[PDB]
Amino acid sequence: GSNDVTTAHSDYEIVLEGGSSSWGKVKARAKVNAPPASPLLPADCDVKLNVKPLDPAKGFVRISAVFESIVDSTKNKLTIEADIANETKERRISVGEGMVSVGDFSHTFSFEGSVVNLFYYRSDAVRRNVPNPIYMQGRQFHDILMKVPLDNNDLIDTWEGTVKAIGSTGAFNDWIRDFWFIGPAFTALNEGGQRISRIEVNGLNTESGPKGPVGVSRWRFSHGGSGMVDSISRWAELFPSDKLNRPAQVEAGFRSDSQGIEVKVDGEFPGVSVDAGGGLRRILNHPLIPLVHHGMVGKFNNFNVDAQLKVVLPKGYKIRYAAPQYRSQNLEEYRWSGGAYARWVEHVCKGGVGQFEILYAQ
Amino acid sequence: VTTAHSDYEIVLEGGSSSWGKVKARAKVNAPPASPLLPADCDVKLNVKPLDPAKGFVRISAVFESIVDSTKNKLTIEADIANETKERRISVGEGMVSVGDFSHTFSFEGSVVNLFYYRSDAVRRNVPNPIYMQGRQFHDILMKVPLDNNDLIDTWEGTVKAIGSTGAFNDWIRDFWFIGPAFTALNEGGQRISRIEVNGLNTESGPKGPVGVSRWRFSHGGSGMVDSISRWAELFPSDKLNRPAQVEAGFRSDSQGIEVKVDGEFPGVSVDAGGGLRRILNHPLIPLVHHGMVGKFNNFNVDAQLKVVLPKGYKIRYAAPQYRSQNLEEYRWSGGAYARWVEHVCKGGVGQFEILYAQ
Amino acid sequence: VTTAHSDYEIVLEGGSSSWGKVKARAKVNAPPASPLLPADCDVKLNVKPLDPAKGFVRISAVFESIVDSTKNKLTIEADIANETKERRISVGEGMVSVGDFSHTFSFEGSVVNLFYYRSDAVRRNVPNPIYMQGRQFHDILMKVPLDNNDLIDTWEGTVKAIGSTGAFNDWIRDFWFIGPAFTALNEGGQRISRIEVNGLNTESGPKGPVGVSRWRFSHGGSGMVDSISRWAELFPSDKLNRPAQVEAGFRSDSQGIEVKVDGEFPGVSVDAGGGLRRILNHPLIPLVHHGMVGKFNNFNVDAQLKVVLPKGYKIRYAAPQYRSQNLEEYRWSGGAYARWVEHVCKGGVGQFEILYAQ
Amino acid sequence: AKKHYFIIENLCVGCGLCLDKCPPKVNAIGYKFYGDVQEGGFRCYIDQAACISCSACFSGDECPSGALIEVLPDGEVLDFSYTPPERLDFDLRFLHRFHREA
Amino acid sequence: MSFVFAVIFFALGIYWWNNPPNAAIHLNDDMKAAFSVHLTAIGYINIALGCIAFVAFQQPS
Amino acid sequence: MQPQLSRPQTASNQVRKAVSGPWSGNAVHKAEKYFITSAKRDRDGKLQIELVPASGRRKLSPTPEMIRRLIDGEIEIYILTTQPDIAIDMNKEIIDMENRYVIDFDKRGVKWTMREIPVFYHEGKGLCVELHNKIYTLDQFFK
Ligand code: BCL
Ligand code: BCL
Ligand code: BCL
Ligand code: BCL
Ligand code: BCL
Ligand code: BCL
Ligand code: BCL
Ligand code: BCL
Ligand code: SF4
Ligand code: SF4
Repeated sequence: GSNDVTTAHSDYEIVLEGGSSSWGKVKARAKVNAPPASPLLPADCDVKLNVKPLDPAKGFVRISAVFESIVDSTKNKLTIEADIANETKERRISVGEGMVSVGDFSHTFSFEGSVVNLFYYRSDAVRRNVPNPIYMQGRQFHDILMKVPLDNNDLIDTWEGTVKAIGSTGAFNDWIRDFWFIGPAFTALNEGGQRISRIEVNGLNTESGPKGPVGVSRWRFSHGGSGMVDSISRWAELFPSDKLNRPAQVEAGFRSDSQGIEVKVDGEFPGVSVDAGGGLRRILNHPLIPLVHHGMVGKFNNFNVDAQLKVVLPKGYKIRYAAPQYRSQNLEEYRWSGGAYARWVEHVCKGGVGQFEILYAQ
Repeated sequence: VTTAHSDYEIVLEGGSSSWGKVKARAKVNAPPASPLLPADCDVKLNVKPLDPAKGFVRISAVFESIVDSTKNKLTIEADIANETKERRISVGEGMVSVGDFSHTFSFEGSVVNLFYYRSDAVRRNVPNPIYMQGRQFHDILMKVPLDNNDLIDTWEGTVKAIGSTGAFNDWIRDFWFIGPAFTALNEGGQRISRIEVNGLNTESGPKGPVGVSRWRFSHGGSGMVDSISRWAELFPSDKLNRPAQVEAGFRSDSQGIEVKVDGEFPGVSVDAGGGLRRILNHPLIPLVHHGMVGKFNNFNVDAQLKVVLPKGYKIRYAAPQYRSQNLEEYRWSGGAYARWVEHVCKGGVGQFEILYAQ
Repeated sequence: VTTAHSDYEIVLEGGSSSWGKVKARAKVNAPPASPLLPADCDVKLNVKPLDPAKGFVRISAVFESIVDSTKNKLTIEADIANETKERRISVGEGMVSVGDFSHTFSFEGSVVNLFYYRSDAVRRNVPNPIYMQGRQFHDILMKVPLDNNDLIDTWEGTVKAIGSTGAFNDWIRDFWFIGPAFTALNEGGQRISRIEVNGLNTESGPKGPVGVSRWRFSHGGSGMVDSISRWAELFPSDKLNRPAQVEAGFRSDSQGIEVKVDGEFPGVSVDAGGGLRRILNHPLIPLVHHGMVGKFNNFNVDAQLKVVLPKGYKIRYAAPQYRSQNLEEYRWSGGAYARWVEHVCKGGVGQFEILYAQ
Repeated sequence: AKKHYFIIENLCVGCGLCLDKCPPKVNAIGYKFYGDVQEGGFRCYIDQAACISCSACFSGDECPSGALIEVLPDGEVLDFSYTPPERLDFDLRFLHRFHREA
Repeated sequence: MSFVFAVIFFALGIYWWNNPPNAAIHLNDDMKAAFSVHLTAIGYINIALGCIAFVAFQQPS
Repeated sequence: MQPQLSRPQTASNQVRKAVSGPWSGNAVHKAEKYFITSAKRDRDGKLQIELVPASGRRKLSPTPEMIRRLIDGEIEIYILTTQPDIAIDMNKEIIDMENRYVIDFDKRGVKWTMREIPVFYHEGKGLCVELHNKIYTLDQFFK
């Protein structure tokens, strides 16, 4: 017969850019009438990501991200500012500063970061035989030099606890991963293929800065991926600095609740579409980690989600091989609703990675 | 179909007392995820304060079970007390019997729980902290008389394995977590460090040789681990002014689960600040562990919750909202409560906090 | 509606012959959890006894696939035998092809399985053991000819990686469990030790360089690992008196999965004592692995089972209970069997045992 | 007892709903006028010498201006028995069904 | 029309049994939320019934 | 709330952002209301100011972050002159100020008069309260 309904509603729109550009407007609204798996509720969050090109000489882009949230009447905020550039095809360098505030507490930070992405292989046989390689195993090597002014009495207490803990306990290098990934974050590491290696602390030295003591943390870590992680396998594709010819913004935010979740997403960025050969462009392959991360939190209420997707191709373009097939097309834009598409929407809301690819050409 | 019937009740006490009767029953028309069926189990946890002078409480636990027509039993006595805020000591003995086999054990173990940080910034800002990372360090001395042939064979095999196989320290974690226990370990955020065996020996006891095992292990959590995240909340020895007993069991055949649980223990209601008490935050390990087995069947639920407040106390901000207030007792049924019950049966850890004052 | 058609048929053999004709067709109207679509696969498994005096059996498995218009093939011929109760030796060879690329390979391997314990108190007091923890120590010597340019490129890349990087012994586990295979490692309770490389070298072969990789590793389980807990049961070399066949394969698109499985092999029903034969306890790793992909769409199940006993054999104590018997065969459909089928499709491992005898 | 309750003669509008819940045997709550009552010149007070810490005035949850406070025994000052959870809010409008944004 | 409405109501009841609709919030405090929503719905239905009576009772039928 | 939808002479101090504000927290307070609940002197001469919200769940301190949240028109701080860590004689200062315009019909309304006094932050001086035409500071001075 029937079951529990717990309906969920969601709309998605993709407005692509013409020519050879990979840009595209992405907005997604959603409403779920199911309790979230947050042990502290309500947990509201508002997110703003903005990137502007500093200079095309060596590919620095000015990226900022503001996470302002309230969880159980605790007003959380975390702002970052960073200048990230690809100095080569395998290594990324970032320098910037930010701050985090929770209730009364707040502390700023400035970080010099370098991320190096190594695939375990670069065999040409795979490249010339798999047109759409999804899984790509590799390692990311993070080297972070972050400086935090220890002005609050809690910051000095955190420093005193940490430097006393590192020298007194030899198991800090791996027990740091337990604190690092709080709650479900540690469990979500394995169900996404991530492996966090022991961090190497190159030294915790404190020195007086412009206004006082500045805790300096020079530490490296490397997280490995089974090809299941997007930050490793799709490392080049997630940083389209070469195709950023104008400022790109992504403003999102969710209103989590005791009996529901409300989601707004607004985006405008390059990399929405990639090539597939012979003038045939496709929407970018869906990132693996968000799907299989929401999956371990989105399988707690039986739901019959009704989702509508909107893809507005640029003038002169027509979709070829949309799978699942689009429900309707207004001669320039395509629309997905029900049928096999709603099944795929439930599939990916529960964590499935069923390939829903959209290819088009002029 | 596969409809889930369940009745929950909470009979609280007022004032400084945190005690509360918890009795629940549940009917599930779904096959349990046990490769050996049918499985029946009875558990009786009785606690009484030995000497309130410095924290001795005698906690007794009897686990009677029958799985695929083999009779299991596990009784364990333990005098558990807190030497300090972070250290606990347990002294006692026990017995485990499967079929016609039975070996009696005695132990003297100490558990030391250490939080990674004790920041006042988080404590003063977050009024209800759920995730709290840390480690416990189990230092256990367990003794078992070696009178059975099977016991002596186990002891000799273990001694030989530790002598020869150097990887025993981390290969014991495969044996020690039977089946899906190992997967549940990572699902709940737990992770075990390699054990360290401080010594194995045998000596002539009251009637024969006894296997004395001084071993140590430590497990750490990321915040869900309710043994670690809330160390003193799980062991309310200070507020145990009278004997506390819990009787639970389930009759789980091949086509359904028949849950029954009783309870009378302190710590049911905890102060949330501003003269506003609350039902203790729901433990996360049971929810995340049952979510692996509660996701195997689509089920309708008619769950009813009784919360009987003391004389004069009133619930403020019950969420999901209660259905019908009757004098001093409250009811939850259907709507958002049924959705939340399904959410926590399938694996969610959504908050259902019942704040109440007088 | 996401309806999942599925029919099952098992035709058993009389006497002590544990053989059985297994066929199964499935049609699931849900999108597969494959990041590349459409994906198809044709699997052929061939076995034949060549000399049972020393235990050799010749096994041939052929995998063919077309994933996202990429043609894949994996032929593996092997000569496997139980050297002892715990050791096996395989001297086999095969090839793998993707697109136009293809490299053949040969291997001489030795897998030894050790159980952590061999207690008699467990073997006799548990009528049907399921969870048996242990380790398997794979030892593989594969010689792969380096004929293609990409072959030698892989070879120098690998040897340079092992010489330079010291963490190759555990990052090979990250590379080696591509995609969600790494998660399925922990879902079934498996653990992989650091691989031990005993040497990588090449020699002037009959037609070109042959990169000989002599390596070993060891995977351990919590009892759920069928390759470990069912070491002897999964490889019925002794009771193979004729060639066995398994011709399975699935057709999968963006909007459904179609499965066609045919099989005939010994060990389908295992003895239970007193002339009582039971269908083998269901493989546990396949259930808990399909559970990671069977919980993505809510589905309505109409699954039918057909257990056909030979002449004179009758069933007893089936759970879930069958509906219709024809004096020679038994049938399951809907009812509690629907609950069990949804249970095992979503990853549940509840016992559905069938005891039949004469 | 502890956790004295008090009345702020800065939010109080003199409605006296706090006085309605004060036990008649203890005239803890009263009235001061100082002028016309049409301009809030009828504030209420709590006679801390007569108040016996009933919680009746505060736990009744009727003070409309949050003048009753119930300072906690240590230092904490409440304002109302329970306070909503201070949520971030936004208007959820869909893309091309139900709503169309714009 | 009683038979016609019997068929219509039976089909609609089947559909809403197998596809229950969601006003969501009326499920929890149906004592006052669903009750009041249905009370105002019945009020509008009753005004409509008054109008139907006024129009019909004056017709030649 | 929008200026064109509000009562004409409404300042930003009384104009509330978060357009659906009244149901997010207490409806009485447009901005989050904090109370100076204790000001103790320990070790050195500096005093520890304790900001407990009107919700009574936390126990905070002035802090640069909440100071910024104050000077951004998001929170408000009050002292509750009956505070036992007071320096000025508020009981005499309240009583002799009500004696100017209050007639004691009840003979005890002035005696038990307690009120809240707001706290503002300049910068050069810290959290300072302006009382009786004189600007006291919580740092020393007012306590
Ligand atoms: C998330 C998966 C991997 C990871 C993958 C990456 C990747 C990939 C990158 C870094 C990069 C950085 N990482 Mg790392 N890194 C991780 C965990 C960490 C942790 C930690 C405590 O866990 C730390 C301190 C760091 C530290 C850092 C700095 C060294 C560096 C720049 C930070 C910054 O600019 O913020 C940037 C963060 C944000 C702007 C917040 C939003 C984050 C999410 C992931 C962005 C979503 C983008 C959205 C889908 C589309 C946005 C489009 C709009 C145009 C913006 N990483 C996890 C383990 N890390 C960057 C680098 O290379 O520096 C050299 C980089 O490209
Ligand atoms: C990489 C993570 C971000 C960061 C994000 C947060 C977040 C999020 C929070 C805090 C919070 C706090 N921060 Mg901070 N914080 C960072 C850098 C620091 C440094 C430092 C020397 O670099 C210090 C002393 C602090 C100090 C403090 C703690 C005293 C305080 C409350 C406890 C807490 O959970 O801490 C968290 C501590 C850490 C995550 C990093 C501690 C750094 C240590 C002292 C030095 C590095 C040690 C080691 C080499 C690096 C380990 C990596 C981390 C595990 C990710 N932060 C970096 C920039 N910080 C809390 C707050 O703001 O309000 C309550 C909180 O919720
Ligand atoms: C379809 C969804 C169904 C559902 C499907 C299932 C399925 C399927 C199963 C259960 C199972 C269980 N369900 Mg359920 N269940 C549902 C709804 C409910 C409801 C309800 C609505 O009220 C209830 C009360 C339950 C309750 C239960 C329990 C009776 C039972 C697990 C026993 C357990 O806790 O053992 C606790 C287990 C352990 C802690 C063992 C620990 C073993 C390891 C090796 C030991 C670790 C070391 C140890 C911690 C050391 C201890 C030392 C001391 C600390 C000193 N379910 C929903 C409706 N439920 C499971 C069961 O048992 O079935 C028989 C099962 O298979
Ligand atoms: C379960 C999660 C952690 C764990 C967390 C804790 C915690 C927390 C504690 C211990 C404590 C101890 N642990 Mg340990 N410990 C674990 C695994 C182990 C293992 C093992 C082989 O795996 C062993 C041998 C031990 C051994 C010990 C003993 C030294 C001691 C408990 C003896 C006793 O109570 O017996 C009797 C056995 C029981 C009562 C079985 C019932 C256990 C369940 C979990 C209790 C549920 C309580 C129920 C929800 C409500 C109870 C109400 C009634 C009034 C009681 N732990 C797992 C890894 N361990 C205790 C201690 O401090 O000793 C100094 C303690 O407080
Ligand atoms: C913490 C675990 C409980 C315990 C719980 C069980 C359970 C449950 C069972 C047995 C069972 C048996 N017990 Mg016992 N048993 C304990 C203590 C012992 C000791 C000892 C010297 O202390 C010995 C020799 C034995 C011997 C035996 C095995 C020969 C026998 C069946 C094999 C089996 O799997 O055992 C399990 C073996 C262990 C869990 C502990 C083995 C201890 C070894 C010999 C010495 C410690 C080595 C190492 C330092 C400890 C590592 C940590 C443990 C893995 C927890 N037990 C402790 C008190 N025992 C079976 C039975 O009762 O009926 C069939 C069974 O199902
Ligand atoms: C909504 C729930 C649906 C459902 C949803 C799904 C979804 C969704 C999916 C499946 C998938 C599968 N389902 Mg299903 N499925 C359902 C019901 C069924 C029924 C039935 C009722 O009869 C059947 C027969 C199946 C059958 C199938 C399989 C054909 C298929 C997985 C392929 C496979 O196992 O490869 C096994 C794969 C591996 C083992 C590869 C391992 C690779 C790694 C790197 C190698 C590891 C090392 C290796 C072990 C070394 C071995 C060496 C040798 C020892 C020498 N499903 C339920 C009703 N099913 C999955 C699929 O493939 O779809 C195409 C999928 O995505
Ligand atoms: C799968 C779980 C364990 C595992 C458990 C076993 C077991 C158990 C065995 C081996 C054996 C072998 N393993 Mg190992 N081993 C695994 C992963 C690996 C990997 C790898 C890259 O991941 C490699 C290279 C090897 C290498 C090898 C060789 C040393 C050896 C023979 C290969 C084989 O027969 O191929 C042939 C390939 C196949 C037949 C493909 C089909 C594989 C599936 C799993 C079989 C399903 C059978 C089906 C259910 C019923 C078939 C009935 C018909 C009668 C055939 N193993 C995983 C980690 N390994 C065998 C041995 O002992 O050699 C001495 C053996 O019995
Ligand atoms: C047990 C694994 C199977 C195997 C199964 C596959 C599969 C599956 C694929 C390839 C593919 C390729 N194979 Mg091969 N291949 C094996 C043995 C080899 C050896 C060798 C010296 O033994 C070499 C040089 C190669 C060469 C090549 C790569 C150049 C090529 C594409 C990269 C890739 O992903 O491969 C990955 C290569 C392996 C997983 C084994 C690499 C072995 C290395 C070179 C030597 C052993 C070093 C170390 C001890 C091994 C640790 C464990 C291994 C990871 C299993 N294979 C063994 C027999 N091979 C691809 C293809 O055919 O078409 C695209 C592909 O998809
Ligand atoms: S209830 Fe509040 S507003 Fe009304 S008189 Fe009492 S203190 Fe004043
Ligand atoms: S606590 Fe009691 S005595 Fe005091 S003012 Fe309130 S009702 Fe009156």
